[PDB]
Amino acid sequence: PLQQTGQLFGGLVRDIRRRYPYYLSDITDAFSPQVLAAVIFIYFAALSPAITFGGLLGEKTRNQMGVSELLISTAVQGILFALLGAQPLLVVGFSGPLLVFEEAFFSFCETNGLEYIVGRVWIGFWLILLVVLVVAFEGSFLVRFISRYTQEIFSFLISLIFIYETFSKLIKIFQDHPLQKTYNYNVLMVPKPQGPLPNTALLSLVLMAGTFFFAMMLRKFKNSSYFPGKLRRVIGDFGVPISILIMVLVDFFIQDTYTQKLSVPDGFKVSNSSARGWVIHPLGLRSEFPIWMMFASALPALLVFILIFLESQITTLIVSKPERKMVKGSGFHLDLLLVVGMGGVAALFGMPWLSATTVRSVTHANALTVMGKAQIQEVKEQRISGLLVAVLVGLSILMEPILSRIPLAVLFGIFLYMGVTSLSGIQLFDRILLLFKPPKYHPDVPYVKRVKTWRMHLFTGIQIICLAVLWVVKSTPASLALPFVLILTVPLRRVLLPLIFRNVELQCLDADDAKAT
Amino acid sequence: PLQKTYNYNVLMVPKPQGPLPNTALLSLVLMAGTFFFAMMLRKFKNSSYFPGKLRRVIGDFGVPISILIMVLVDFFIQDTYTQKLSVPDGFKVSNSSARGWVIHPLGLRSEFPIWMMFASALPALLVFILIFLESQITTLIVSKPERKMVKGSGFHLDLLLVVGMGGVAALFGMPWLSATTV
Amino acid sequence: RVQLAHHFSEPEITLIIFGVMAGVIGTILLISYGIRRL
Repeated sequence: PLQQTGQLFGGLVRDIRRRYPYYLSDITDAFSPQVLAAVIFIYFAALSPAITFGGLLGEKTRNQMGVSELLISTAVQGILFALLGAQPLLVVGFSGPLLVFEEAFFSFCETNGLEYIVGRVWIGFWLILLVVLVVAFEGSFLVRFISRYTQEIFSFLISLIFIYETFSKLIKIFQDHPLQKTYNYNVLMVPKPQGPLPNTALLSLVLMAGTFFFAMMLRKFKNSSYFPGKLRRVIGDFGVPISILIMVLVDFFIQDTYTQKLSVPDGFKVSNSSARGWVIHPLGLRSEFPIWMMFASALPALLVFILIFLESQITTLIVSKPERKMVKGSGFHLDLLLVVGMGGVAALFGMPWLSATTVRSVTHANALTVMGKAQIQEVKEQRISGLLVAVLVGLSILMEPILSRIPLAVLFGIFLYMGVTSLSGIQLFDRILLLFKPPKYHPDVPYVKRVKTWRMHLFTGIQIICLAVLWVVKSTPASLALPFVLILTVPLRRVLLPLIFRNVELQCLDADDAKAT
Repeated sequence: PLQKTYNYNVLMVPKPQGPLPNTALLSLVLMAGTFFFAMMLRKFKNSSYFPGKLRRVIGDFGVPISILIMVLVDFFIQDTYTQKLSVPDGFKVSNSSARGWVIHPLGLRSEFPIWMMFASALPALLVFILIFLESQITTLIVSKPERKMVKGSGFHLDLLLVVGMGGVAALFGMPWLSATTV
Repeated sequence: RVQLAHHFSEPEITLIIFGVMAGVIGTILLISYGIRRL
């Protein structure tokens, strides 16, 4: 899939010829309750980060880009990616690094007295130029140099970040309503409580813990030997929706205590009707856009392209490993082209650029994964799931009465479940577990029975240092250099690691398909 | 109960006379966390992690470790009230106006009638039946051959000791005791 | 609200920008076709 043909748009044409023959199966294979359960899962799993990130941006940018734009953009790009993408299981949505960027822009546009929404119309314009050249010249063939080392490091780091953010939100909830001896019983509630409230933090903790417990118990019940197998697997597939419904009912029947609910905009309108419309003029809204910034937008366009490219390609590598029983094919060139082109086009209408998020796509793939008689058997690879997720995300505004009664703590438990379940397939996480195990309990795997124990532990520890370095960079104002430091692991694997490990050891430890050389 | 408003001026001695915020939820959290830690340490005993000696030592102390962890968690929350253990001040009778340490079989305040001295056999029969069934079924359960008991158990000596000590402690106005199952 | 007046409207200016971009892409493709042959 990553071979270079030498023809202009050679990779793009091969991606179309590989997946589009399976378009008929990509609709008929979704006729199963597991697909519906995965839709219900990924709907919340993509809606809640969308609501959070848009609301954050509405604060860091006088509501220039807000929940309405990040929801409409997510819906449109998800629909177009599900209908035309080569790997439909990817969930395209806003991310943290993209917020760190769209924040620097306002710290750059506000400093220079420039228009923030009009500068992007120009970044998105420069984004289309870059991706077309990369796709035509088969620039996606460089992904074949991203081995299991970088993929697993990135996945482990991103999962740790997700879990840390999920716990930090609960910490923030506890801080906002601390356990006090006395409270002011008359506190203004609109738009948010202006003071600490009783029982709020403890109820949020109870809801999150119960949601996580029920999700894990139903997941274990899926593989258990109780009930008829058909009903057992049907209930296990709907474990997350059942847990969400149970905890929603539990919070609903507790009337007195206040818990924060999902908040969606009133209607399909821009966030700041006093700033911009639906179509933003590339030459400026209030003041004439300078000519120099039109050519100066290439460097932010380069940074956005690097971020989106690394995220989408590493996510596609993770979700399309041959060990995951993906027997339909994945297209690196077509997905990158679609994502970057849709971002550049949506930049015109003021809607944010989106990328293939790792945790959401891995959860979407796992929610469609069918386990046979412990062993992965097949994956429900179809376009209907992502299309329905995008449609429900777009319709989230119109279904406010349903969303307004759903607590965030339930979604916090769901996020914790997603974080703990995203670490199953990572061999780095497996070798981290072996650091606390005696060598006689190590599994019958190529990297144990052919490599010395201390050599494997040293190889794992080298990866842990990279994880710490990437974590430090994230916790710094220069967090946009994370893709470069992540890329720097590839020279570490291909150059410095052979200087201390033999070829057989690196083949066993870094295997593209978990083979014994 | 979970309420929108609470009375912040609630008397605390001897027990709180009104509902208090964050109490029931914190109790639920403490109970769930204690159970979770106990079960996880029980799993960790049979787990393949850590050296076997240290792992088994930690697993044996799993219940005390969970108790200590949750006690410290509650201790580091000063503002919220949670019900604690309550033991008496000293080794004294509960009511010094009613009885002493040794109770006269003929009566304390009023003369005890003769007829109840013979009529007490039937309640004594009921107490003997209760204690006998409890202790003997508990001994049968704890001494099954599948539990790898290789030292033997006594159904006659233990019953004799339990019922005799209960009868002796009854003379001092202390409760009779049986071999509880759990 | 009130926006600054421009000689080109939004569809006109975006068509001009996309045409310039397509011309640049075509020029780059023709140059790359010229190389790797002579």
